[PDB]
Amino acid sequence: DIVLTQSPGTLSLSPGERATLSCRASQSVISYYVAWYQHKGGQAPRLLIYGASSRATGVPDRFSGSGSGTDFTLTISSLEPEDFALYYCQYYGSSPLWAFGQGTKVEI
Amino acid sequence: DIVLTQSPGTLSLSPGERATLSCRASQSVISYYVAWYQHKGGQAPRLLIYGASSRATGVPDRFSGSGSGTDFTLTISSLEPEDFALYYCQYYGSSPLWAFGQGTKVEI
Amino acid sequence: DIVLTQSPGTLSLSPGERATLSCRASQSVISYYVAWYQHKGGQAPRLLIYGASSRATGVPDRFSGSGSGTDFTLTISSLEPEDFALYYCQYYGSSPLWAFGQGTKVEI
Amino acid sequence: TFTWTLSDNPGGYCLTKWMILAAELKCFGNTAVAKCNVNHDEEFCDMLRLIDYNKAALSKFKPDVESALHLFKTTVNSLISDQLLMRNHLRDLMCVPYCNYSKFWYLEHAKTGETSVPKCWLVTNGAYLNETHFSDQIEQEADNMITEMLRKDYIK
Amino acid sequence: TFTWTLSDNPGGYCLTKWMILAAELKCFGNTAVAKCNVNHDEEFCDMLRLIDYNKAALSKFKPDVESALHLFKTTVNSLISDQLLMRNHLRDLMCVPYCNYSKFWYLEHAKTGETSVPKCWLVTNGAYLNETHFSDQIEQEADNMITEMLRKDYIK
Amino acid sequence: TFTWTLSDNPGGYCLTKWMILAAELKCFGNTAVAKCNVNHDEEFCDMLRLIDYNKAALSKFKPDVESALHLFKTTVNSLISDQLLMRNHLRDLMCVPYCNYSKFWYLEHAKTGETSVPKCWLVTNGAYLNETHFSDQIEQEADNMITEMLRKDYIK
Amino acid sequence: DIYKGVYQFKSVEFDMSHLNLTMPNACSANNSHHYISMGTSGLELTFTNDSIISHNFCNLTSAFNKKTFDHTLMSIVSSLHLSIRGNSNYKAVSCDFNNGITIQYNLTFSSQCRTFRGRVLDMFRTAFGGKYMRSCWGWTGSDGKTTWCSQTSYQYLIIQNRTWENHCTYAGPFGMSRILLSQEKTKFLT
Amino acid sequence: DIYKGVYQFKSVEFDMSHLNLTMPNACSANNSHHYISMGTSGLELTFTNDSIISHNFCNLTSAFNKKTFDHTLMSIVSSLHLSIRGNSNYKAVSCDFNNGITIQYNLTFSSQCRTFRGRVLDMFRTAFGGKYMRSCWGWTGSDGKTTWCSQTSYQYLIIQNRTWENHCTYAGPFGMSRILLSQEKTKFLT
Amino acid sequence: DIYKGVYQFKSVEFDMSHLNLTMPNACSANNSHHYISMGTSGLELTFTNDSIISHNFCNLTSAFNKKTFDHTLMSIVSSLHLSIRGNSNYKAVSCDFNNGITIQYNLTFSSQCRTFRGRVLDMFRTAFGGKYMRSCWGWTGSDGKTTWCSQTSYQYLIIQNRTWENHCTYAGPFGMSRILLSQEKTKFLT
Amino acid sequence: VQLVQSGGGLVRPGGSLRLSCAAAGFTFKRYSMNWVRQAPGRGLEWVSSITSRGGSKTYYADVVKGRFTVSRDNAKQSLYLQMNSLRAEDTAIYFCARSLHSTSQPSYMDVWGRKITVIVS
Amino acid sequence: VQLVQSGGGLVRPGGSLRLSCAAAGFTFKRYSMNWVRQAPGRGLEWVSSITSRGGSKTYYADVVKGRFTVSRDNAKQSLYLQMNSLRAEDTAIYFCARSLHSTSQPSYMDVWGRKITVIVS
Amino acid sequence: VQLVQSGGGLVRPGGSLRLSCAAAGFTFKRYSMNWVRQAPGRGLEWVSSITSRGGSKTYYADVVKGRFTVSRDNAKQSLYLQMNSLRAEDTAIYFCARSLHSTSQPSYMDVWGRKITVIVS
Ligand SMILES: *[C@@H]1O[C@H](CO)[C@@H](O[C@@H]2O[C@H](CO)[C@@H](O[C@@H]3O[C@H](CO)[C@@H](O)[C@H](O)[C@@H]3O)[C@H](O)[C@H]2NC(C)=O)[C@H](O)[C@H]1NC(C)=O
Ligand SMILES: *[C@@H]1O[C@H](CO)[C@@H](O[C@@H]2O[C@H](CO)[C@@H](O)[C@H](O)[C@H]2NC(C)=O)[C@H](O)[C@H]1NC(C)=O
Ligand SMILES: *[C@@H]1O[C@H](CO)[C@@H](O[C@@H]2O[C@H](CO)[C@@H](O)[C@H](O)[C@H]2NC(C)=O)[C@H](O)[C@H]1NC(C)=O
Ligand SMILES: *[C@@H]1O[C@H](CO)[C@@H](O[C@@H]2O[C@H](CO)[C@@H](O)[C@H](O)[C@H]2NC(C)=O)[C@H](O)[C@H]1NC(C)=O
Ligand SMILES: *[C@@H]1O[C@H](CO)[C@@H](O[C@@H]2O[C@H](CO)[C@@H](O)[C@H](O)[C@H]2NC(C)=O)[C@H](O)[C@H]1NC(C)=O
Ligand SMILES: *[C@@H]1O[C@H](CO)[C@@H](O[C@@H]2O[C@H](CO)[C@@H](O)[C@H](O)[C@H]2NC(C)=O)[C@H](O)[C@H]1NC(C)=O
Ligand SMILES: *[C@@H]1O[C@H](CO)[C@@H](O[C@@H]2O[C@H](CO)[C@@H](O)[C@H](O)[C@H]2NC(C)=O)[C@H](O)[C@H]1NC(C)=O
Ligand SMILES: *[C@@H]1O[C@H](CO)[C@@H](O[C@@H]2O[C@H](CO)[C@@H](O)[C@H](O)[C@H]2NC(C)=O)[C@H](O)[C@H]1NC(C)=O
Ligand SMILES: *[C@@H]1O[C@H](CO)[C@@H](O[C@@H]2O[C@H](CO)[C@@H](O)[C@H](O)[C@H]2NC(C)=O)[C@H](O)[C@H]1NC(C)=O
Ligand SMILES: *[C@@H]1O[C@H](CO)[C@@H](O[C@@H]2O[C@H](CO)[C@@H](O)[C@H](O)[C@H]2NC(C)=O)[C@H](O)[C@H]1NC(C)=O
Ligand SMILES: *[C@@H]1O[C@H](CO)[C@@H](O)[C@H](O)[C@H]1NC(C)=O
Ligand SMILES: *[C@@H]1O[C@H](CO)[C@@H](O)[C@H](O)[C@H]1NC(C)=O
Repeated sequence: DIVLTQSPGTLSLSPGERATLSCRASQSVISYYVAWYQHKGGQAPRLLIYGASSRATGVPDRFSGSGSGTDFTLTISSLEPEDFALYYCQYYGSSPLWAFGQGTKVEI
Repeated sequence: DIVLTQSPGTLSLSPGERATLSCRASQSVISYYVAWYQHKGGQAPRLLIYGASSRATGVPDRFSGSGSGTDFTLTISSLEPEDFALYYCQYYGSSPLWAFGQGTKVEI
Repeated sequence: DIVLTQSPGTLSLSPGERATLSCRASQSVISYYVAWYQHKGGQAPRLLIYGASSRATGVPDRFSGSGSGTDFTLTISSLEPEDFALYYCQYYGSSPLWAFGQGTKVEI
Repeated sequence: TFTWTLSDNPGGYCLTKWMILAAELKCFGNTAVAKCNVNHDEEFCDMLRLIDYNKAALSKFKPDVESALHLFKTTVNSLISDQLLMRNHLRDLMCVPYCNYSKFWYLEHAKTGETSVPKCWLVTNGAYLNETHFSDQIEQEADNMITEMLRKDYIK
Repeated sequence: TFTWTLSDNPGGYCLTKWMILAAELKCFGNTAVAKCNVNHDEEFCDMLRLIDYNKAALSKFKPDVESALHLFKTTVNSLISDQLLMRNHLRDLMCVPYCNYSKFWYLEHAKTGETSVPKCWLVTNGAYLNETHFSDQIEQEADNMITEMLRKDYIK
Repeated sequence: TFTWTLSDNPGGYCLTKWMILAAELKCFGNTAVAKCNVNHDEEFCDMLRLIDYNKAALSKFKPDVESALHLFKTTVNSLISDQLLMRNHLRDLMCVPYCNYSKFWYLEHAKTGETSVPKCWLVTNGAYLNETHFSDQIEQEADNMITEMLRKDYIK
Repeated sequence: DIYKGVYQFKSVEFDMSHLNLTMPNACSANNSHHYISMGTSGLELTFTNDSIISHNFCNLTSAFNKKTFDHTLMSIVSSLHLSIRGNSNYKAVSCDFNNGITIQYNLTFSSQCRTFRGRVLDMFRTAFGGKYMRSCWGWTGSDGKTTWCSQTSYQYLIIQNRTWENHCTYAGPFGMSRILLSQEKTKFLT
Repeated sequence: DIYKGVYQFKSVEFDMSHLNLTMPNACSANNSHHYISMGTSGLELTFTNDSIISHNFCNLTSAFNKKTFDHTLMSIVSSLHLSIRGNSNYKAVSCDFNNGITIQYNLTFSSQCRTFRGRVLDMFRTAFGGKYMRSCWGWTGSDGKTTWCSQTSYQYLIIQNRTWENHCTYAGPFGMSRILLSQEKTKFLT
Repeated sequence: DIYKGVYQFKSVEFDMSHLNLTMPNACSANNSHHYISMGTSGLELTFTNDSIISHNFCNLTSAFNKKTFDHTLMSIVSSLHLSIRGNSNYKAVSCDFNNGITIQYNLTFSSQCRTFRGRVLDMFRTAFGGKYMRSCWGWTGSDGKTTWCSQTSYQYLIIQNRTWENHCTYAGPFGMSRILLSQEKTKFLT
Repeated sequence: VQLVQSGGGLVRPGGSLRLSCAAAGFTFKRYSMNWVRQAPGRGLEWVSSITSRGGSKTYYADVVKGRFTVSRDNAKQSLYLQMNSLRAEDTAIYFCARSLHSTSQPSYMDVWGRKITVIVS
Repeated sequence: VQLVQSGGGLVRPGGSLRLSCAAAGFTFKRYSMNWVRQAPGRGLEWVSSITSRGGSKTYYADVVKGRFTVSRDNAKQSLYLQMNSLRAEDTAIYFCARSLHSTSQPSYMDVWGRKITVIVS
Repeated sequence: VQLVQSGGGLVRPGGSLRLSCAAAGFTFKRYSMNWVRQAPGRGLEWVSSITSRGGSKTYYADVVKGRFTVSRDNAKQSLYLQMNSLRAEDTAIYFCARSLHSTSQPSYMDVWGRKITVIVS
């Protein structure tokens, strides 16, 4: 199977700082099918960066996915008090059909 | 509105002589939609030229429309006894849909 | 009418020797519509060559149609004991619709 | 279906006496002509564009050969289907029935005037193929037009 | 009907404010866009291929004109229908209504949102034609939709 | 439906062992092959023309590389769709799933043998798009053929 | 308005100024000044009776090997010069690349379509259409015919750079697209 | 006759001798003589087997700068010369432009499709088809193959001008339509 | 598996090694070795820091007139050399035709896409695709953009003849097909 | 091709009757129809016009707008003119003509009917 | 592919019976089918030939033209030959063949039935 | 665009009830549906998926394979999940998503519903 490993597990950064997440897959992954979702408590997961580099609708400039064909990073231009939540990396294809990471928490 | 002015009002030329008419429009006119008609007594109007330069079916070589935008003409190579009638010019488009001239009469 | 003349009438060659047939037409003939058939007694006629140079299905390499647009031929690379039969040349078109030769016999 | 011509048969195109080899007047309905004004897989349609362009050029432009040749190479050459032109060259080099763009055969309805898209009369060995050489091919076109006319007739 | 775009209206293309001259949003359904992704006879479709290429080129490649021009000559010309380009040049030289690819007209269904393939608005003598100049052409296009939509309506 | 070959499956083309990577014999019905005669938007039909030309050239002309190359640059290039070649080059430069012409996928009816026009199996990152990456694209293709055969089946 | 009750007539017009960065543009202003632009780099095409270059020199042996050399614009100039019918006489084409692209065409007779002017106006006709420098069929009678070549009364045609500052209305890349077909289509054996 | 009872078989044959004013034409009277014409100007392509030009000179510097010079025909000659596969050797092409157009191709060997004769016949093949001067597949057996190039037993090929006098049956513009796509297609680096 | 019950999903993969006799082939071996082949004759394109040719000569006056001369391979080299933007600098291209084809492209910088390296890599991009020597859009952020030209770290590019011995998995004739579209599309006036 | 006229007569002001030009010998539903009249001592003037197919667009001259109604029925191949609330100025001879408005060919009226007389007093 | 013969027998001159070659295993309506006989001591000769997709065109040999009749029914996939007024010269063995006449394929008879014996005296 | 949740509740192991996400406001049959859950204290995990149009291909996670059943009805735009033999490990909040798999669009879940609660004890 394919496992998506998210490092570091948690981030403790002050508002206005710049953050960089990371998603790692066991196999070699087609970057066309890598998406990032922001999950914030009551709110349903919110798509941010589909295609590993393209922002979704109504996504600020801050969210900007990146990464080569093996490493899948997500960075924040200047993290704000409104974007403290759980960040997931997702892959489509392989086994299982939809692969989700263990999650990464960003806290003050 | 658009008005078509035909000058001179009447023509009196001997048979076998050229007869040049005119058709003036107050507007800027596309030459593609200017047609000339010959109306003679009980006969219904007969199309002579359309598109300002194209002879209709069964029209002798004598009839020859011409003229650029805003300055249209009609010439008869050698007028014969049977081509004494009222010559009209029209335009399609503008206001009204069909605009007719006042009519030029050719006599002896 | 068109007549297909096959010469020589009868072939008597030892096994393992080349046998060359000939088909002649009175008129000029399109080489695209000329076929050869092998007829062996009880068996129905078997197509060998079509288009005057194309081997059919299940036809060994031995059979080889040829010929220009006027003189048609048919050669056998090395005749075997089982290829002793009547060889016909055929043409489609002209009068009648299907033209057949008189038949060339190959014997021992 | 909208039909366009460079020059000016209601709804279709018509061919002139000095323009066909041995006929005073032959021409085709609206349904068949529109296909040539939208498609480029038929060789008959390349004739229509060359025919239509030549008629307009003669009437509007005074005769001149060095200027008409240049406009042919730069501009008018694009009116000939390149795939069809260079396929028949391959069929000619392989000595198989090809088209040299001279004779076209078509089926015309007895009464309604309905007409197929003419197909080229192929040549080989310097001779045209008899009508019986491709008789089953003609039978395809006849049944194609049964369905095509029955499609429009039933729908009303 | 599969639809492809070089860049990123469900099932069809949509036009942005900065690419439409005098509107905020005009764009078309799935049925009409598919025809531009399969055929090359309509002059409107050559515009969508140019708009689509430009949008993708700007987002993914940094600005550079020396290299964008070269890729245009070698590669992007294939996105423009060559036969249509030379035809309108022939219609321009003969002083008949031609198209410089700017304005297009179409019919939009009041309720269903169905949209015809836009047809070019034709210019002659340096002036656009009024809608009344090709009124009978519009009446013909409206009947094409009726048969096309009723064909799908009966079969359900 | 008229058929086209430069060489010698009833009504359609068939693929030999030495022109398929990992199958002894695979080929298609009459309906699918006939589309490649008229259509030029499918990368699969460019394979059919190249396969057909190579079969004819090998059987009729003795081997020679200087004269086969020169006929390719002059004559055979017209058998490859010019727009498709440059589109897939643009999809390559932008790193989106493009077609490198090797593998194609299609649907075959269980009993009747009806076969869709094969569509290219796209590649990216040096890897074929995996079977489930375009699952919804296959579903519409299956529904496309349901209507296509039902229309012929009902009218009989 | 409304056609057949359930359809309505509407129009779409494309603003082609945003295609400025990726694909070129060719348009004319006022029958005397014509503009070809790529991105922000453009060209001045002026029909004038005024001569800029007097010397008979067009050498590109040294112009190409200079620090100042625009590759984007020199591509257009090479494409335009290669679409001229026949072979261009260097007796009638002068050049100056000291302070940018500057080439001169005499176009002076020193029969109407068989001259150097008619050949040059063929290049102008393809790139810039037939909006200007042409006379229509029916201006001189219903049986009066017009020459193939576009005719001008001017003598000199000058090409110089300009920096694009909206000299014109954007027309699209179709002008330069038609030049590509006609490039060296009628070259001579030489 | 009549098919399905309500359709009848009929044929149309185009008299394309009226396309002579606008688009060119390429004919072949017999094996030795072939014709390319535009309007009333034409060219004479003879596979003559004896020489006409003996001097070893082909210069076009003087030819262009002459009062007598046909632009229509020299466009055709320049189109045909650049369709020859590879590079034409001036050791084998002689030219003369004192009065009209005459150029001679030597085509003598001094292994069959790789010679200068095979390259010239490739230009001949595209312009005039394989109607003459080719041997079909099925003449020397059912497995006998033919060469790629068309072969000639003659020695020289002369191109001369000739006013058109209906030397053939008009073939249409497709002869030079294929030539335009052959022009400089296989040109060497030089 | 099976879709809609009465249809099944299956795939066909073409093997293009049997097209070798009639149409050419284009390949890359690892990331730095690339092969263009026709039949059994082939070419080797190597991206190396190792210089093979040191003399400052690329002369073809004698190359054409030699005892041995491969016309099939010289056709490919001429086609490739004519797909380079602008004019090739003979200060940067060296050639040696003593025994086989050997041409050296220098590609030393002496700004990323406006150099001689960026022009040569445009010829490489068309023939051999964008599989190698390119960086995709989304590698340096969601707003980072990639250059137009393919970039290389190597200095020299060598083209040498090499008999085909199955160095590749055949890709088809599309590499040379895209080259013929771009041949002399941007060739300068000179 | 031929357009056959119909209708005609004289009526006092207020009373009115429809005109008819039942053309035959060609395809009616494709061509657009027009109405032209000529007052005594006056030149030709346009009256009405209805487009082809469904006849969605009907155009009128402002002089006769509001009381002149133009309509067609492609099923019977006939063109009418329901002209109401007549006036002494309306007394003239009326014509029916034929025209097609497309990009293919210019605009003209080529096939006309014969005179229809109307007297109002 | 297989053409299955039928019919046959003997009959005195004056009356006759039809022949049948009900082919099966392929598409009947696409192919044009012929009739070939061979008199004892004589070579192969053509008898009749009917085209496909309706059988509009039927050609007969002039020797037997007028009394023979070739017909096909694509519904049941069978080919007939309605002989009338047989003659002692017609004693021979009769064959049925399959052919397709188009641009793609050359002309040739491909799949044959087996011998059918006809005796008349 | 909007997916509307439904179903949910509390049930002991042995019996179960189906979930529903009756999406409305868009073309249901053109998009492939998904099911995603999140165990308390655990991250997001995939549950099921059914393709667009006919929904021939249904994919399950190996953990819950054999007792879950994903189905859809494009006729009335409703998505189901028939659960059988629930377990205390299945207690979580469940989501319904929307996705389309083709060449034009990269893979992503775009429009989600609201949580559906399921407690099993
Ligand atoms: C040449 O074309 C380019 C691109 O086609 C034009 O530049 C683009 O112009 C648009 C609209 O003016 C710019 O969009 C603007 O973006 C900013 C934020 O980025 C926002 O404040 C504005 O409301 C507007 O949306 C766009 O950024 C700009 N550049 C690009 C790369 O698209 C340019 O105007 C054209 N020049 C001429 C002389 O026509
Ligand atoms: C045409 O091109 C030349 C070459 O770039 C331009 O001449 C230069 O203009 C700049 C202005 O920034 C001066 O600083 C340079 O001294 C000029 N000469 C050179 C050799 O670079 C010229 O300006 C261009 N034409 C126009 C109208 O801008
Ligand atoms: C451009 O103009 C003409 C075109 O031939 C040439 O100069 C003329 O030469 C003729 C004959 O030698 C004289 O009658 C004229 O007076 C010359 N000048 C002009 C302005 O016509 C020459 O090719 C060019 N001359 C210049 C000054 O650029
Ligand atoms: C440029 O010069 C030419 C001729 O040198 C001018 O063309 C003349 O235009 C007038 C307009 O009234 C005509 O009557 C003449 O016949 C034309 N000359 C010739 C020789 O035919 C042209 O107008 C000049 N333009 C400018 C701006 O000075
Ligand atoms: C080929 O063209 C040349 C030049 O046009 C022709 O030779 C001229 O013929 C005319 C007849 O009108 C003579 O008066 C001239 O003296 C000839 N020479 C020149 C230099 O003009 C020649 O006749 C043409 N060839 C053929 C076969 O018609
Ligand atoms: C055409 O070419 C042939 C062969 O190249 C020429 O005849 C040869 O001339 C050379 C010149 O030195 C001699 O060495 C050969 O012996 C000649 N004969 C042969 C058979 O090769 C011939 O002269 C050329 N034709 C013309 C008109 O110059
Ligand atoms: C380049 O790719 C080719 C695959 O064809 C390989 O090059 C060969 O490498 C082997 C082992 O090092 C040598 O024995 C051969 O001589 C090489 N070929 C040639 C033509 O020199 C290899 O995979 C790659 N070479 C690299 C990366 O240096
Ligand atoms: C490739 O180009 C480089 C740089 O242009 C050449 O190396 C330079 O050669 C010149 C010759 O005068 C020297 O002045 C420089 O010092 C050299 N080095 C550099 C870094 O510029 C190199 O010679 C060329 N390649 C070959 C094979 O000659
Ligand atoms: C060929 O030489 C170039 C430079 O001369 C090498 O490119 C370098 O690659 C390293 C990777 O370790 C980079 O860190 C350097 O920055 C590159 N150089 C430059 C100037 O950018 C290339 O790797 C060499 N290749 C071989 C096989 O020796
Ligand atoms: C490139 O081609 C040349 C010449 O065709 C080859 O060099 C010849 O190789 C043969 C081997 O059979 C030697 O006998 C010759 O002496 C070589 N030289 C010549 C001038 O013929 C060379 O081998 C080819 N390159 C490769 C890599 O095979
Ligand atoms: C097309 O020509 C007309 C003629 O006036 C003009 O108004 C319009 O702007 C032109 N379009 C373009 C894009 O140049
Ligand atoms: C297409 O790319 C795949 C992925 O590497 C490769 O295996 C295949 O050979 C390529 N096809 C061709 C025709 O080059």
